[PDB]
Amino acid sequence: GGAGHVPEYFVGIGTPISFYG
Repeated sequence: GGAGHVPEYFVGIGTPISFYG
């Protein structure tokens, strides 16, 4: 739910388009 180093949500192809911190 943001941007950083730790990924938040991943899409179908296990690709994260959001991070946390």
